[PDB]
Amino acid sequence: QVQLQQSGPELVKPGVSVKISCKASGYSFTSFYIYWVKQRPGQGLEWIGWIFPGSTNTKYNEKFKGKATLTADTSSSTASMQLSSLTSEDSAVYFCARVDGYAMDYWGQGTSVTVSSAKTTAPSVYPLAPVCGDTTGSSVTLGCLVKGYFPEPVTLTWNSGSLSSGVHTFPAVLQSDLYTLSSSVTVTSSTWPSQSITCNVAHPASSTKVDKKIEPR
Amino acid sequence: DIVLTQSPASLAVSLGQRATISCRASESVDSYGNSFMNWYQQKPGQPPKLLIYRASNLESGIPARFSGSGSRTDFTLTINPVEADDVATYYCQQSNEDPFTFGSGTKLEIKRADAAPTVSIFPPSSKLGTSGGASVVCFLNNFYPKDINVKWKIDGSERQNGVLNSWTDQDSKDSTYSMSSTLTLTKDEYERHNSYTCEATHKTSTSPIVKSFNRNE
Repeated sequence: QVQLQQSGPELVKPGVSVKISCKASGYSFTSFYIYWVKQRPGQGLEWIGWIFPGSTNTKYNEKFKGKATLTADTSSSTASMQLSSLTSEDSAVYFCARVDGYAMDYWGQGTSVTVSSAKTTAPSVYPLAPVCGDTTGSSVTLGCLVKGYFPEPVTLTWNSGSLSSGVHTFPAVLQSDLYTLSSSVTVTSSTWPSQSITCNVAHPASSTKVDKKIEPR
Repeated sequence: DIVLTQSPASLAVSLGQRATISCRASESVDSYGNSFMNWYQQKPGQPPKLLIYRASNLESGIPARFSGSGSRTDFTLTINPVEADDVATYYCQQSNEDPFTFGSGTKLEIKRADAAPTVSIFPPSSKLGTSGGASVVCFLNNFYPKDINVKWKIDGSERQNGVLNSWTDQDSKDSTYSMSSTLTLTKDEYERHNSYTCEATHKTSTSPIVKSFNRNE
């Protein structure tokens, strides 16, 4: 089972280098090429360079030559990319891809790097119960508000992941150097508030795991 | 280095119909004998998935309905028939020489029957008041098409300052859109006024769906 496991999200200050790791499992690490691809948010794909885990052999894109350096450790079977002095135009999603000539077969999740020079802030979770008044019926919606956090992302979960079918998770939009994001779950009136529906919110930078039960107001 | 352009930039195709995607090249990638053109499918939040390599040869696990063709500079990808889970941005990449370049992007979207949004208004939580904030949330779930405008009204008068909007990507099953709007206000501004209405105009009906709540309860 061929897999590529990339590291988590990254928040960096301008003028600081960063290493991005890509763990490979399910195949012989030293026999296949590994290509690296950059993705500017809301834009296309950019090839950075390839690395052959066997021995020191790399070819880079001329646009990335003096910025990206590729290394691979054979013992840990991990491909690593260092990006020197990150700017505003470097805040992107970086991918690692396994290539068997001449197409990229397997991919990693992609590490979201944001630069970004702001302070890391704690998220605030708020439960959204239906409008005041003892029920309405048929099928009622529930919401979860995550107000004022930095940086991306926030993983939203409903009841640990059991009721994840009628869920609308909304992409985060930046306002005054702060991110805001919401999620809504639509369920039948028979299963609420008879069945306890909880909001599970996780944030990596602040290291906060706030769990809030939605109770009628 | 080798410019790859994709036409059209965006196409709308009904469920079960044929979609044509072109990929023009600035240099002949088919050099040496065979075409070195690859095709990818990328859903939002996910890495690109290889569909067809060398214009003709499909990757194992990819259905036969995904068909690619072309030689020299002109290349085409077709999906027949299309399904609900085909909502993605498709890319063509080239090997050959010399720094590897991706295409230009062509977003696929599905046309279906027009749907009316189920509007749900949510008052600020009791924990928001303690922190000093007041955010009124309004969810518009499962509607077609994407074109929709949300207008906030406080005590009969429109408010445009502090409105945060976010639109979701097309559903992988329903092929519908969803939107959320929030009035980022303070506790001081919230307690002065009483009525808060969430209004949305759509192509489905001339009358706007108005969902409102009173603080008086």
